[PDB]
Amino acid sequence: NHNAQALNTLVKQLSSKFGAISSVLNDILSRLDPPEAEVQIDRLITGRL
Amino acid sequence: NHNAQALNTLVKQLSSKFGAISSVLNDILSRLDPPEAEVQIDRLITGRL
Amino acid sequence: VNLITRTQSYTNSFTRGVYYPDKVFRSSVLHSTQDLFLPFFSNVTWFHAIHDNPALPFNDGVYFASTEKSNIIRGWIFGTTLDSKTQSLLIVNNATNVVIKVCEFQFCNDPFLDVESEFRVYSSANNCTFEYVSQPFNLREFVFKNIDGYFKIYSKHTPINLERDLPQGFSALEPLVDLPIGINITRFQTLLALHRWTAGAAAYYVGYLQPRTFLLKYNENGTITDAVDCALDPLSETKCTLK
Amino acid sequence: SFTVEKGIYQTSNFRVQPTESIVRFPNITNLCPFHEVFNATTFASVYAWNRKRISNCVADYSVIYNFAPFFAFKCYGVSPTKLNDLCFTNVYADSFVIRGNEVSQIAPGQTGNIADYNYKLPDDFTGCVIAWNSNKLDSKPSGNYNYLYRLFRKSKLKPFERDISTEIYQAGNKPCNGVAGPNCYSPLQSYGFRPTYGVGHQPYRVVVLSFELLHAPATVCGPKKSTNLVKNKCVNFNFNGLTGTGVLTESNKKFLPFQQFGRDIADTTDAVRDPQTLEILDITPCSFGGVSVITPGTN
Amino acid sequence: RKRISNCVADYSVIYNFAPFFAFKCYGVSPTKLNDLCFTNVYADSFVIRG
Ligand SMILES: *[C@@H]1O[C@H](CO)[C@@H](O)[C@H](O)[C@H]1NC(C)=O
Ligand SMILES: *[C@@H]1O[C@H](CO)[C@@H](O)[C@H](O)[C@H]1NC(C)=O
Ligand SMILES: *[C@@H]1O[C@H](CO)[C@@H](O)[C@H](O)[C@H]1NC(C)=O
Ligand SMILES: *[C@@H]1O[C@H](CO)[C@@H](O)[C@H](O)[C@H]1NC(C)=O
Ligand SMILES: *[C@@H]1O[C@H](CO)[C@@H](O)[C@H](O)[C@H]1NC(C)=O
Ligand SMILES: *[C@@H]1O[C@H](CO)[C@@H](O)[C@H](O)[C@H]1NC(C)=O
Ligand SMILES: *[C@@H]1O[C@H](CO)[C@@H](O)[C@H](O)[C@H]1NC(C)=O
Repeated sequence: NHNAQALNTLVKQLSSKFGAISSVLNDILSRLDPPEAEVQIDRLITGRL
Repeated sequence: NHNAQALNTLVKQLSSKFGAISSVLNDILSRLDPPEAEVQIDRLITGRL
Repeated sequence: VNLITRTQSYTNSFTRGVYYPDKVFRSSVLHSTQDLFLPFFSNVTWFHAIHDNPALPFNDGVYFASTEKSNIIRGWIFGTTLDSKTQSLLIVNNATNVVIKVCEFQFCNDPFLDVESEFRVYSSANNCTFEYVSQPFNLREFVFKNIDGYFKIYSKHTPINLERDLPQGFSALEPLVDLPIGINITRFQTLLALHRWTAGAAAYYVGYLQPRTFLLKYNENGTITDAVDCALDPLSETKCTLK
Repeated sequence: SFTVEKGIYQTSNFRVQPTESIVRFPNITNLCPFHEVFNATTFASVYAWNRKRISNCVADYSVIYNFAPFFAFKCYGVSPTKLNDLCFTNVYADSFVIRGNEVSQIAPGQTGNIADYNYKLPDDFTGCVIAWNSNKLDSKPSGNYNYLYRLFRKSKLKPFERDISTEIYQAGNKPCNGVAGPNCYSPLQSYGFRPTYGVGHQPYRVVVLSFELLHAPATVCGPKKSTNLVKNKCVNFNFNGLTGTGVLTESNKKFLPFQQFGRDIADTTDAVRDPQTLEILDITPCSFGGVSVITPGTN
Repeated sequence: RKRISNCVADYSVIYNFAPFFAFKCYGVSPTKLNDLCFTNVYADSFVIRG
């Protein structure tokens, strides 16, 4: 039960925005120029780490 | 002693600014418009977490 | 003219008024969503109109239920003053089309269709910009709301058993139309069709929505079959917390 | 290190790579009427702003630079250079004229006379604002009085709300009865526009473009060619601006008529509807895995 | 340099006295100046190049 719960929580954590416009990398890349895109990608990277 | 010290440290940690203008949410909310206010609130949230 | 009268009563809503919160397909999952829903086990008002002084507030949304068969109900009106000083909607439905206009109508105290002249509904309409014409749209349930200038309508009609009171079970509603009205709405009225006048009778159920958080259950086919209201009783709160 | 001891080591991963690309856009042939919004030679007042709806057309935003002598866009949700790739549901254009020192008030989360009583923007606005000077067209030597703004109101305005009623604001307890007496005011003051005023007191024409995110079938976006559809291959796909990589297969899911996308637990799109032929497809990432190396000592 | 104290401050009317474009504030926001209450105000005026 503990292993399944931990894995499920880890998978479910991928839907958080962590303060960004969106939780999908492709949408952020397509909706913004790069220089505005690194600052959005950094929040997601830090949250997942 | 360990329990008391841990609780006291946790309570005392609430006075840090973590790089914001102030450590009080009400002052930040009253002194700034919202769009400048989320970026100030985020630092406090991350520090407390 | 004033020739229509109304009477009130109260009844229990049980668990009715669930609609799909978004146009996204899901299956075999439990989803928690915060929106405007009709609370479970709440008083809804039963209105009997016989041949009206409708000051019915709009609040944050309206749930309308009709179990009639003679098909006498036609359209609705929304506004805040219902005079020439403020624009008002004129959703009117007939056999072949539906027409939505929001102009500065001068409505009468008792509006109804002559049956098909609207002279008994309003007198004049001078300034407006928005018009819409489309295809017209057993128990029928409708949900009307407005958020940030967007007026949204959900609807669902289902065959019903021979029972006067509302049934037991679940039946999800589906969205039809969202429009950019962008005005202030406080009051709403309902229109009736009277032939020539001949006496008539009608009955309907009215309820008000509130901001609530719900836990919806999706089956393997993608339809909503069960719901839990997280602010009803401590047991439901525990169920929502435990997911 | 230059030497390896005996054992098994987890080194890296393997993945199948894409073969080609796919673009699928709906059937649109007409051109958007962006020309009518600009150079209209007549703009409405701020208290009654003009709204226009744009749908079912191909949008080319670059030509917008050739219609008005503005300096640059001010977009919030997206970038101006990326507007030629995204595909939206509907477009709204709101036009009016304001003073020079009020352009800063047309922004999400702003407070002021224009923001409170004339024009309010939502806190989650996704669009662009274009304002440019019009001193040559909206100024007279004797003063222009055809532009008015509201100053008195009982309460603030919700986003995208318009007020046209002209009444008498009643500050005092006594009823005004429609006369301009003490404590009773007319909540409409006319802008005083003259060519001798400073740059901060000159008329400015403002146009706000608002986009709707993709929730319904798309209707407005740029001229991108649509290629053919190929399945059973790890390929790059682009469906109405949704880009991804994977294998596309026929889907058995029973989509409702108003549903266009399908999601999973991890909030990743796995079911799509083709814009041209209304068919349901499912997407699966192509093969991937891990590689381990077994070796004795290098000695 | 001018010192301002013991008065009610309405900053909006400042927009009606000079043909400037917008404020450039650092510690606070221009729209929130009508709610805060301070101790003293100082105004420094001069002329420089563009
Ligand atoms: C509905 O109203 C009746 C009286 O009007 C009251 O007795 C009853 O408790 C109410 N029901 C609910 C759920 O509040
Ligand atoms: C319904 O109303 C529309 C517009 O008012 C009209 O064109 C149409 O003929 C009407 N249909 C019937 C059956 O009355
Ligand atoms: C439109 O509005 C104006 C002012 O709000 C009013 O004077 C006029 O009577 C209305 N109707 C027409 C047709 O202009
Ligand atoms: C609508 O009008 C009513 C009555 O004048 C007013 O109280 C309310 O603030 C207005 N706005 C909204 C959003 O209800
Ligand atoms: C799902 O649909 C299939 C096919 O119609 C049907 O056999 C099955 O009973 C349905 N299941 C539910 C839970 O509705
Ligand atoms: C736009 O409007 C101006 C108004 O003077 C007119 O001269 C011009 O011909 C119009 N068209 C273009 C393409 O500028
Ligand atoms: C779109 O156009 C193609 C022709 O290239 C046609 O085959 C297809 O049926 C059209 N689809 C729609 C929805 O109009």
